Amino acid sequence: MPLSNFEHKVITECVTIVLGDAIQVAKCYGESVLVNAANTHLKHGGGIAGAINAASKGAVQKESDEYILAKGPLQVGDSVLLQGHSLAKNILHVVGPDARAKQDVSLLSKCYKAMNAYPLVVTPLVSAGIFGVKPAVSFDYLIREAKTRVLVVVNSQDVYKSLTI
Ligand SMILES: Nc1ncnc2c1ncn2[C@@H]1O[C@H](COP(=O)(O)OP(=O)(O)OC[C@H]2O[C@@H](O)[C@H](O)[C@@H]2O)[C@@H](O)[C@H]1O
Repeated sequence: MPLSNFEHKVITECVTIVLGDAIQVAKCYGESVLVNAANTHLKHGGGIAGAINAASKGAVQKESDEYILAKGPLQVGDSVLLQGHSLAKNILHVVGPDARAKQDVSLLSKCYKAMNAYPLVVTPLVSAGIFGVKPAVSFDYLIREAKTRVLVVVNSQDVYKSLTI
């Protein structure tokens, strides 16, 4: 019943697409890992990264800064599991390829594979906004790689229906 107050559709045995705010979906599941669509330096912009940071009152950005000081920047396709900040059990910061920077879009395979370590994942379509990848392409990589329970959350009905037609 958590998904009763969201428009949703089962796509595969692993993957369900959901209309809404990924942050609000993750909050319905205590055991969820929320995916952040990040960049290599975890400097969070106006996309879901900014929404996540704002919800955490800046704690996520500060935590990110400390991680990057200690370990250096992530490579495209990499991820790091950090604190949930009461948004989820944990937040998995994933670095999708940036198509505007002519990066290799197939690195989305590595992004989504990283999610399989967790029993329940709530994720946006990585790279499908500021990083300029078509939502259908990001979606196709997700369903190729998914081997755990994934709620893929899109905040646009246009996007939702384009992927459920
Ligand atoms: N709360 C949300 N819930 C669900 N989907 C969302 C949400 N917020 C944004 N989206 C949608 O998730 C998709 C991924 O959006 P982005 O946040 O723009 O992610 P990405 O394309 O990977 O760009 C990453 C870059 O944006 C910066 O915010 C981030 O710091 C990084 O530099 C897009 O379709 C976006 O519209």
